[PDB]
Amino acid sequence: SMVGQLSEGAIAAIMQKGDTNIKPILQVINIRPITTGSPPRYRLLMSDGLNTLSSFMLATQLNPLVEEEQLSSNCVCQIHRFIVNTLKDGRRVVILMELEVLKSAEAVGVKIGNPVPYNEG
Amino acid sequence: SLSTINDWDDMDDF
Repeated sequence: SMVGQLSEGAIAAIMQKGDTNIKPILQVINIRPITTGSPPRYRLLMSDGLNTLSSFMLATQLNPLVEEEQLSSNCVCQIHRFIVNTLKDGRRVVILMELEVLKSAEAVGVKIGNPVPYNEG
Repeated sequence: SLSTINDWDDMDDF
């Protein structure tokens, strides 16, 4: 199945274990600029095939991937470096520092599988 | 909310 291409379970692992050694393969579902007012910042809704999670921000060094439309919704990418930070109220956020587009949005064409929003509380 | 850049970082926020 198409979801055989994605690292099922990696979103829960990122948010619960925080081991930055995994190099999960994820699908970009949506990309939205974050209000900045300056360098633009991009928020990503990501999927591991089981869950979606919108608490991803691109490092600014990766902005050209979005702006030159090499990283776009439906593409499949491998995360090679990320960090997790925890906010005062307990919410966790993921900063994507290095990644590789494995399959372009045009080659994938659709959201893979039926992922459901991650339950973070 | 995570819709503004300040939301992503509390310790830089005064």
